[PDB]
Order: sequence, then structure tokens, then C-alpha cells
Amino acid sequence: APRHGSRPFMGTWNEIGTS
Amino acid sequence: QAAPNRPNYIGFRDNFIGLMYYNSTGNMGVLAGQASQLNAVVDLQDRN
Amino acid sequence: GTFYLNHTFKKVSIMFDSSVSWPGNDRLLTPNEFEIKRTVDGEGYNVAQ
Amino acid sequence: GTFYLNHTFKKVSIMFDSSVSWPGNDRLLTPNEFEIKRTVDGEGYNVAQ
Amino acid sequence: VAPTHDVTTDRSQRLTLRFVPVDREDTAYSYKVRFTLAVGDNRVLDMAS
Amino acid sequence: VAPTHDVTTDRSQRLTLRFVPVDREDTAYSYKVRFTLAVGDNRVLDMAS
Repeated sequence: APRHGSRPFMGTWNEIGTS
Repeated sequence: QAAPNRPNYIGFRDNFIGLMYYNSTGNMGVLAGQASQLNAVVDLQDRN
Repeated sequence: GTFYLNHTFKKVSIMFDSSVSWPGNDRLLTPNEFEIKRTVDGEGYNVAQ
Repeated sequence: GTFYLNHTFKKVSIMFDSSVSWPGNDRLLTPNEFEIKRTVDGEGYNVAQ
Repeated sequence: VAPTHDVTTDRSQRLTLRFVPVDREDTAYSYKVRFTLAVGDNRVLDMAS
Repeated sequence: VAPTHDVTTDRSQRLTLRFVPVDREDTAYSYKVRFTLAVGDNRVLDMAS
């Protein structure tokens, strides 16, 4: 399991973007 | 003498109501999976 | 045993606890109810003539 | 070698042992009768114009 | 006493399916119809039906 | 800023795909159509549109 998918493709303000 | 006739703006149905046969147990519809004929719309004739 | 009114029955619905149909899962062409007479209209669910 | 009558042929049928058929297992469009002239055009065969 | 062991499936299933033609054709003397008879997994159909 | 990547098809997908009836039926007072609405693998469709 040599990685994490996560999910950040959300526009982007800075290091951010969700909820 | 004379006058105008009245005016009946005879045009189509807001929401396009009717043009699709909605709740009715005869004509009804389907959306299943070419692979099971298992329909997924059961419209009991009582939901307007 | 001289029954002669069995062709006037159109729909039959069997519900347990008024919220679950007996055949249930999918075992019919209309999940809620068994149908006997489909004569008002048909999309194909009739038997020989 | 001046053969000139082949414009008149309509069908041939090879059959070995009175049962089999040499354009064999279906390989064809009419899998049992070599069609050389379809004058009842229909399903759609009829090559060139 | 009828058998209770694994003979009749409990998971949701349909005991009769409607298959509609996927492709066809029309001719003055023929009507081709092509069906996809996909049988669900873990369930056996009998052609006699 | 917008997402850099991983949200955009890079090969030839089709916005506003079109479908036309594979089956038609007309009665004196009704019109019946059915489309083979094929979403296609690696995709997701919302029927709101």
C-alpha cells in the first residue's frame, strides 16, 4: 500500500478547499 | 354591427405537462439495464 | 363448488404488517401486486388471446 | 474457350453422399445452395449494381 | 414437509424477465429479431421456457 | 485557482451525446419510443440533464 489517494481537486484557495 | 372575437392563446403546456405519460398504468416507462429487463420505474396511478 | 365469478378479479395485493409485500423482492412484473386482468391497457403482459 | 452462356445460371447445389453439403458448415450466405443469380431480390444480397 | 434448506433463494430475484429486441429488420417476407438472453449469475434458465 | 488535473477527460469524450430511438411505436393517441441510453464505461451520467 505504497500511497494515499486523498482527494484535493477543488479549485484551490491555498492548501485548502472542501466543505 | 360587429366586434372583436375574444382571444384564446392556445399554446403548449407550462412544464410541458402531459407530453410525457406520467402516472398511469397503461402507458408507463422504463429505465433498466439491457441485461435484465428489470425496470425501475413503478408509477402507481396515484402520485400526481 | 359451483363457483362462476373468478374472471371479475383484477388486482390482488398481499401485505404483511401493511408495509411489506409478500412476494416482495422482485418476483413479479409488478412488485407490489399480483395482476389477474390487464385489459384496460397492455404493454405486453397478457397470456394467450 | 468462347463460353458465352454463363450469364444464364441461377443456382447449383453440391451434396455428397446424398446428405452432406460442400459449401459446408454454413460458410456462405445461402449455406446450402450456391446463389449465382438472385432475381427475387429482397434480404439484400445482389453485389454490384 | 417441504425442504427448507438451500433450494429457494432469499436474495432479491425476479422469476420472469422481459427481453426486448436489441436489433432487428423488416422485409416483405421476413422479420429478423436479435435478443440478448443474459442469464443472471448463480441462476439457471431452462430453454423450455 | 482551479484543480490542476485529475478532473478532465483528456481524450475524445462527447459533451451532449445524442441518442435516437432504436424502437418506435405509434398509436392513434400515443407515441412510444425506447433508446439504448449507453452511458459507456469510465463515465458518470446525471439524468437531470
